Amino acid sequence: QDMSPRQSAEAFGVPAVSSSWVNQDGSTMTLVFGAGNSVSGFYVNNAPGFGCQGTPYPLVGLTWGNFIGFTVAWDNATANCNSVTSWTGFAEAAGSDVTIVTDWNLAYQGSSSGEIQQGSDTFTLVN
Amino acid sequence: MSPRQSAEAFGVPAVSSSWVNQDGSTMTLVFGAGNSVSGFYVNNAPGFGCQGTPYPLVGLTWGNFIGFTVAWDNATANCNSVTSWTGFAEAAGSDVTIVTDWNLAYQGSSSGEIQQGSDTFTLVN
Ligand SMILES: O=C(O)CCCC[C@@H]1SC[C@@H]2NC(=O)N[C@@H]21
Ligand SMILES: O=C(O)CCCC[C@@H]1SC[C@@H]2NC(=O)N[C@@H]21
Repeated sequence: QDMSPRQSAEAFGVPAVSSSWVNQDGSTMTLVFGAGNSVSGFYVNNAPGFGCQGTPYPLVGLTWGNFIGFTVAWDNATANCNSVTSWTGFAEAAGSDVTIVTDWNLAYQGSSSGEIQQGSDTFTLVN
Repeated sequence: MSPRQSAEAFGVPAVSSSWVNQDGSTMTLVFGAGNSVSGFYVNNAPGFGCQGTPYPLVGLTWGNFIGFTVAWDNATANCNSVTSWTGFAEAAGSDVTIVTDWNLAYQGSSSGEIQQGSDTFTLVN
């Protein structure tokens, strides 16, 4: 009874195993549903006031039904920001549209030691 | 890039380690290649579903920072929900602590909802 990649994507609300998304600040990501409830893809940060802008970072997560969680560690061949974000949220479908409402936490280096900042991102499915 | 070096940079001198949070929930973390973490999580927190049965976790680390997710589906119980934790490790002598915040996305009273909280994990060994 392992959910197929296509069954996992359809339970999320999208017709295809891969799907591309944009948030309110214009960051983009692509999500790929796999076996074992897996989520893979990449994330492109375009939000102002943050580093590691404009290049893809690996993303990994899990999904069940219309719920999802995924993490991005901010290191790639181009730039490092010494930080990690996780998003968690839920998809809503309407007509031909899909939205993911998420909250996120971002661990980063504090003064003395680590801190966790928070926020919210809403992603829309790029048709 | 090596699993042991990734584990050591997190603060733990083993690729496989076992942790417990303030509410008795447990997890095993396995550091793999390229920042990967994999393992299992057992929820023993009062006031939640899906208690006492292991769920897969996946995530990533950089240095002493970590993020990971658990989908609340397995052969024993399904809670139709997902949690992600994000936070940082701190190492005091032989003890190591992970300070995290989490979000649990679930089917709420009448629509999806996201509940927030904080877990601190200590190394069991
Ligand atoms: O500045 C950093 O430490 C790394 C980049 C973080 C970008 C954050 S992740 C949450 C939020 N949503 C985005 O689309 N970008 C920011
Ligand atoms: O009730 C559910 O929908 C699934 C179980 C949720 C358990 C949550 S996850 C965050 C918090 N920390 C724990 O150890 N357990 C609860």
